[PDB]
Amino acid sequence: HNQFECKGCDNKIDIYQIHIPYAAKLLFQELMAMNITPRLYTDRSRD
Amino acid sequence: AATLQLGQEFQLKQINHQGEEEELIALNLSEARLVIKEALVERRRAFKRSQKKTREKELESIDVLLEQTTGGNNKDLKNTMQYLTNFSRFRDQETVGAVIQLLKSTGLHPFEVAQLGSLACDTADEAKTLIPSLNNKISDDELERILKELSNLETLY
Amino acid sequence: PNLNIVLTCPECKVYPPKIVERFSEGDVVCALCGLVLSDKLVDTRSEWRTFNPLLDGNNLSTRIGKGETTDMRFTKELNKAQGKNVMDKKDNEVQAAFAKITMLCDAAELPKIVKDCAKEAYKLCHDEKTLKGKSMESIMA
Amino acid sequence: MFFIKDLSLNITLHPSFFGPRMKQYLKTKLLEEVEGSCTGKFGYILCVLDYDNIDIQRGRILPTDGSAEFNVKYRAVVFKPFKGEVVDGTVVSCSQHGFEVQVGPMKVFVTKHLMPQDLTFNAGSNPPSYQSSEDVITIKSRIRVKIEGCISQVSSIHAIGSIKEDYLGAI
Amino acid sequence: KAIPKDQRATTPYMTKYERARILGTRALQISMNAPVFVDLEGETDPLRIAMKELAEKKIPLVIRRYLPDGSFEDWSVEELIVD
Amino acid sequence: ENKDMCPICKTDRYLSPDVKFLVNPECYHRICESCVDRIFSLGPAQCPYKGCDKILRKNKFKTQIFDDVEVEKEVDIRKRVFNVFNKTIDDFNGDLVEYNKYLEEVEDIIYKLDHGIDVAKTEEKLRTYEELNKQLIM
Amino acid sequence: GQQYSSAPLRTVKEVQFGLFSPEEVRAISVAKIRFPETMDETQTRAKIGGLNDPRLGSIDRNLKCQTCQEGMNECPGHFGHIDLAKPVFHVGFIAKIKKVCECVCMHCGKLLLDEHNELMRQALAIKDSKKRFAAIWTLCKTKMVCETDVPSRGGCGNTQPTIRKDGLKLVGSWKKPELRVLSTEEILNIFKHISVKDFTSLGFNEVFSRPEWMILTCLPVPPPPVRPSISFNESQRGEDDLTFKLADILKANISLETLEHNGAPHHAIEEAESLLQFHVATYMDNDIAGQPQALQKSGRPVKSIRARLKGKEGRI
Amino acid sequence: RCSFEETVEILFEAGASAELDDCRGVSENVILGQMAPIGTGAFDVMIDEESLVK
Ligand SMILES: [Zn+2]
Ligand SMILES: [Zn+2]
Ligand SMILES: [Zn+2]
Ligand SMILES: [Zn+2]
Ligand SMILES: [Zn+2]
Ligand SMILES: [Zn+2]
Repeated sequence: HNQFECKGCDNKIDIYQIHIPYAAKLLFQELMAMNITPRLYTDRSRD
Repeated sequence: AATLQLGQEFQLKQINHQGEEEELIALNLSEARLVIKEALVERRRAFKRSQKKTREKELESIDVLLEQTTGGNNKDLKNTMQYLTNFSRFRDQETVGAVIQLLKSTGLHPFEVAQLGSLACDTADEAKTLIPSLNNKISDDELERILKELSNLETLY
Repeated sequence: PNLNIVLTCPECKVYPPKIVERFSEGDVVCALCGLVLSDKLVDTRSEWRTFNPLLDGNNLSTRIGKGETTDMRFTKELNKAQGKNVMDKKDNEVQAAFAKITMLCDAAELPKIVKDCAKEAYKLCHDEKTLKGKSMESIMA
Repeated sequence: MFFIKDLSLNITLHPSFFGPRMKQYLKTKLLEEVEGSCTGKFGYILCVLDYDNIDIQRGRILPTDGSAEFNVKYRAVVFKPFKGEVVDGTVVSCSQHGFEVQVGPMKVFVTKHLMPQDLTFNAGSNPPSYQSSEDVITIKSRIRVKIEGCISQVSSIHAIGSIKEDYLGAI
Repeated sequence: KAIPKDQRATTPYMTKYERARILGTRALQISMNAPVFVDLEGETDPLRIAMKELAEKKIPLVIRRYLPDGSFEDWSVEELIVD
Repeated sequence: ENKDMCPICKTDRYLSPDVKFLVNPECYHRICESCVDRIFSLGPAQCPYKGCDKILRKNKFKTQIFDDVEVEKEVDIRKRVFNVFNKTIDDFNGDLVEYNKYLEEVEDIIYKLDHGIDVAKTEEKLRTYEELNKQLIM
Repeated sequence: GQQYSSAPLRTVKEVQFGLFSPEEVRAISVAKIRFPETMDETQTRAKIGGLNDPRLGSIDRNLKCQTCQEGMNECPGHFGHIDLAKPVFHVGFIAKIKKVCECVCMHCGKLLLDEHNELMRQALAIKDSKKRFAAIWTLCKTKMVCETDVPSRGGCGNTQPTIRKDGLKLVGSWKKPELRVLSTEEILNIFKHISVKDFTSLGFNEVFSRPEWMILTCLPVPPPPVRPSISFNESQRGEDDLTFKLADILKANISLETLEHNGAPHHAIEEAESLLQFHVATYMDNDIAGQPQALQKSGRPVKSIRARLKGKEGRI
Repeated sequence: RCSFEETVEILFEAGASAELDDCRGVSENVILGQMAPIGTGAFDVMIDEESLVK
C-alpha cells in the first residue's frame, strides 16, 4: 500500500532507498548485533 | 493543532525559489477560486497558442473546456471549483482588494484573516468559536463591523 | 494469520500451481506458458553441510569446558553456577536414565535400534501418574 | 486550506526524449505527475502557477539505464488540511459509524461518537440519513464540520472531523 | 563551484578514460533508440556508430571534470581535441 | 478551601499544587485544570461537583480571588446591569433627588436578581434590559 | 528481480560509526525473547516470543516474516532485544572502560588533576582524540587521590583505588589496605555522574558515544537472516551457534532474576552474575584469552560474531 | 584500515571514538557496492541541452 516507517525515531516521510550487496547488509546487521551503529547517510554533513 | 503552530513547510517564514524571504501566503475561499479560475484561463491561452503550429452551468461548462486542456487526470480540481463556487459569496478582485484592506487593518496573522474571510458569521462569538486563535487578539466590535461591511459586499449572483 | 505464500501464474490462472523447479538455474517456472515464477532459489543441502528434536525437543544448551589459555578457578566457578541452576529444569532424570540404560544396552550387546526404541519408550512413559514409582529399575528393564 | 508554495521535483526522462523540444516534454511531465496527485508533506496539489517561466536548471545523467534526471523549481497551488480546522462539506457516502463529508479533494470521516446525542442514525430512509431534533443530514445536504485530526501518509491523506461542538452541524 | 571558461586550466586533450566513457554512454544511448546526428554508412553495431559520432564530434555531451578541492569544470566533447 | 477545590482533586497540596482551579459562571464550582480541560474538551457537559447538573460550557472562565459566591454574583450582576442601564437620565442636568431615586430603582433590580424572588419579577427586569438596550440602540 | 519501491534512490556517502545506546536498542527492537526454546512446543512453526519467532526474519521462502511481510529474498530482517536485570561489560571495551576508571574519580566522578596543572594544559591542546586520552591517561593513572583544594576545583578527596583486570572483572585496591571488587552497577553509576567536559575531554561525542553506553545493559537480538537455521529431513534440525549463545544468555538471565527475586545467598548471585557475564562475553567474543572456551555439544567451539569478522575468507 | 588485518579492533575503536568516514576511499566504495572515483568513474558525465540543437 506504499507505506514506510522507521521504529524509534518517528519518521513516516523521509525514507531513502539504497542498493547494497547482501554481504554488506550481513556486515551491518552483525555490527548491530555487536552493539555497533553503521549509520549510512546519503548527504554530506561534514562538507 | 489550531494554535498558530503549523508544520515545518507551513511555518510563518517561507523561502521562494530565488532565495529571498517571504511570509506565508494564506488564502480564503474567495480569491482562492478567482486564482485557480484565473490561471486556468491563461493556461487555456497557452494550450491554444501552441495549437496553431446560471452560475453553475457556466462553471461546469468552463470546467469542461478546461478539462479538454488537461489530460483528464485532475478532475478533483474541478470538483474543488464546484465546492468553492457552491461555498463562495464573493466576486471581482476589486472587492477582494477591499476585503484585504479590511483584514490587514487590524494587524492579524495571514492564517487568521484567511479563516476570517473564508467563514460566514454574523456575530463576534461565532468568529471566536470557529477560530480558536482569535479570542482576545482583536476587539469584538471591530469584527462585527468587518462582518457588516462584508455583509454589504456579498451579493446573490 | 495467513502467512502462506502460494505461487501462481498470473498469465495462466487456469489451475493450482502445477509447476517445475529448476535447481541448476535456481528458478521455479510454470510448466505451461514457460514463465518463471521465482528467481534466486535457496538450497537445503548447502545449509545442512555445516551440521535431536525427537528426544531433546526444542531445548538448547551449551557446554562450558576449559579453554586453551584459561585458569582452573574460572572453570570451576562456571560449572558450580550451572550446578545451582540445574534445578530449574527436571530433565536431569532423562540424561541419567539414558546414561544407565545406555550402560545396560551396551552391556547386553544389543543393536542401536533397540537402544533408540527403548529410549523412545522411556520418553513416552517418563513420569506419568499410572507408573507411581517402581524405583527406576523396572521401568528401565 | 488553499495555500501557494514553490515546490521542486526531480523528473526522469528516457533517452528517447532528448530532442530539441525536450523542454516542452518536461513541462508536460511536470503537469501529468504534479497536478491532481497528492503528497504527504505538502497536501493535495491542486494547480501549478507560472507555466511560462519554469526553471529547468541543468540536467544530470545518472549511471546505469542512461535516463536523465532534472530538478525543477516551480510555484503551485496546493491544499493541505489541518487539525482543528472548521471547514464545510457535502456528504457522499453514509455509514453506521458516521457520514463521510466531502471537503474538496479530501473525504473526511465523522465518527458517530463525535456527534451530539440528539443526532440519530436512520437506515429506513433512501438513502439512509442522520435525523436529529431539528436537522436532517442527507447526502446532498451541506454540513459544517470541524476537523479534529489529520493523517499525512505518502500520496494519501485522510482526516477526521466532528460536529458535536456549537456553531456546527448542517449548514 | 563551476570555474568559468577563461579560468579553465585543465588539459584540453580528451583522455582515454573520457573517450571510453563517452563512447560507452553514447553507444548505450544509441542502443536505446537515441537520435543519431550522423548519416550511417550501413552500420548495425552501436559502438561503431558511437565512434562514428566521435570522429565528427557530433556527440552532444559535456564533461564535468571534478577538481580535488571540490570544484569542477565543463569541457564539452566538441571542443576537446581527440587523439 | 484547602480540602475541596475539585471532586477528583480535592487534596493536591502534597502533590505540588501547580494547577489553577477554574470556576464556571453557570455553576460556581471549583474544578482543577486537568479535569475541566478534559470536561470541555470532550464536550460541553455538566461537572460532577457534588452531583452538579448545570452544564459547563467551553472557555468563558475567570480567575477568582475569593470574595464569596454571594458578593461575586452581586458584583457581576451589579456591573452587567450597571452597563445595561448605562447613564440614562443620570448627569443630564444635575438633579440629586431623581438621580438617587433611579439609582435606588437600579439597585432594587440588582437586589431582585441576586435574590431571584419567585422567577417572575426577574423576567420583567430582563424585559426592562431589552427595553433599555432598544433605547440605547436608537 | 525484487519488487519496485517508490522511495528515492540515492548512493551511500558518509558512514558514521558509533556505540549502540540501550534506549535506541529498545527503540529498534520489536520482541523481548524470553523463552530459550527454538521452535514451538508442537515441534512446528516458531516459538512466538523466543529465539526465532515470526517477529524477526524468516527463511524457507514459504514463510512470510510477519512484520515485514513480503518474502525472505526481500526481508532485511528485524531486531529483538534482551533486557538484563544486571549490567554486563563488553569485551572489546573492557580495557577502555578500565582506562576510564583510571582517568576519572571513583566517587565525585570528576577528572583527576585539573586545568590548573601545566601538563594537563599542554595535553589538552592536542587535536587528536586518541593521543589526548593516552596522555591524560598517563597523567591520571599516577595520581591516586582526588583533592578538594588545589593552589593556583571540586571536592571529594577520597583515595582513588588501583583498578586491575582479573577474570573479566575489575578489582580496586585501596592502600589507606582495603581491596574491594568494583561491580558493574557502581562503575555505571560513576559513569552516570560524568560531566560533559570530562568525557568530551577523553574523546567521546554526546550524540554518538557515552561511557554509560559502553557498559552493556540491553542486548540486540539479530534475526535468522543473520543466523539461518536448517530443518533437514524434518527430524534433523540444526540451529546456529549464536542461537545457542542466546539460549545461554536467556537461561542465565532468568536464573539470575529468579535467584535475585526470592532470597539472596550472596554467593549464588555472584556465580549467576559471572555466568551471565560469561555467556555474554563468549557471545560477543568466544576466543577471549584468560577465560574458558565455550564448546558446542557436537565437539566444536562456538562460532561467535568476532570469529566471523576476524579470520580470513570471512565477511571482509 | 579494518579491511587489511585487524577488523574487530579497528571497528570497536571507531564506534567508541565516534569516528566519521569520508567514504571516497577505494575499499569503502567497494564495500558499499557503487561507483568509485577511479579512472572512468573519477568524473561525471553530463548533458548540454544547448548542444542538442546543433
Ligand atoms: Zn484482523
Ligand atoms: Zn504459467
Ligand atoms: Zn481534579
Ligand atoms: Zn457545576
Ligand atoms: Zn522482515
Ligand atoms: Zn573526587
